Amino acid sequence: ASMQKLINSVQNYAWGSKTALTELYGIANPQQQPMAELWMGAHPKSSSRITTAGETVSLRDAIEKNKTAMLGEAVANRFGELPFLFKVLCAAQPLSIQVHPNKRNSEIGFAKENAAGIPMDAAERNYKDPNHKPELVFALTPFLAMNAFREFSDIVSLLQPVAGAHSAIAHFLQVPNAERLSQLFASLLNMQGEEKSRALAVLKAALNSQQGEPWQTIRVISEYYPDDSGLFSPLLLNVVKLNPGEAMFLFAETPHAYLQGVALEVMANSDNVLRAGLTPKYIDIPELVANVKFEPKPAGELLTAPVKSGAELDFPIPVDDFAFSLHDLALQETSIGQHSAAILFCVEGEAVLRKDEQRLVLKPGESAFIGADESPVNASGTGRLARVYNKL
Ligand SMILES: [Zn+2]
Repeated sequence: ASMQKLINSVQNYAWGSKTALTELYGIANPQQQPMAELWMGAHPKSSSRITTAGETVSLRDAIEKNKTAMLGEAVANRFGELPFLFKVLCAAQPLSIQVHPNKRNSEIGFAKENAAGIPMDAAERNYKDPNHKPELVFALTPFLAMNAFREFSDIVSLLQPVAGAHSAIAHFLQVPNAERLSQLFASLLNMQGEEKSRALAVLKAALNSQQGEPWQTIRVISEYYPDDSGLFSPLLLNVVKLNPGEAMFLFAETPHAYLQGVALEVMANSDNVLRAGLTPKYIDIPELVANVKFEPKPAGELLTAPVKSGAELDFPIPVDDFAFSLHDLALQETSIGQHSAAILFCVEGEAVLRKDEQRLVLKPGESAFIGADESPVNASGTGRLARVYNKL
């Protein structure tokens, strides 16, 4: 069929919302499982599925038999597969701080782990691609997060109340530069026993005499990671609240975290992750440090600025891998065309999609796959349609 309603995986990771997807989209959850992620794509560990005409088949399997017709010649020749995973994330808990290594260091890490024969899907495994994979997050409900290091004077101002927590903090305050920020970071991560509890106790005292942000975020996080050096991170990293509709592109070598809410996320199937706190897992600190750019990002540069053309709101991404756009539906049809495969996801309202004689309804939280050889489709309705595709 021209258009293909997707049967999508729900990953029930422990940190998921028992309710969000049900509330938002009317997805059934009788057993009240935590629903962390809704997957839309062709990931080899849990592909989306389509219905033959009336049996269900893997979308990954269907692409593989029909690569050029389904992906477009461009995508088939650049990547050889669907180059994106599209997700709905429901953080009912705050998640680990993460860094994605750059291209050079990803190749090395990918090769190091492969030389040691670590299976691609082991917990030990941190590098699943030789490349640096980009990542876009797009807020569906108010979405709390950290992203990148704050401006140095901003960090100074935030550390003053906790100056006595660790000498590495005092060191930074004296000369607040990139180098000492690096030593401060590593030092917090490596605190042990009574050194760590000493620093935690200073921070806790502070929480009792400081108001608003990012103190309030630390208070929230501490309910889940009360014994984590990561509690110091909102003093170092930018605490952002995305409103519905806003987006952030996550650069390499830049610590970030998802703390609360529901969001769309676009990524590769395979990425590389170094953990930088808010985790019980062991961290290789020198490696982490070697993969971090200790460079402030001013607040005004956090959100990717969309570009509106007609009914199309594009979110420009400095990568060839995937593109992201939001389409305002109206009752009069507009044309949604691309040179590649595309996944269409109704954000809100309701979409009618038309292809010649075929028509297909998406209520909020539902998605269809459009093979390259089937563009364009006509869309009408109310609310908003989200599209992941490829511009090449
Ligand atoms: Zn990430």
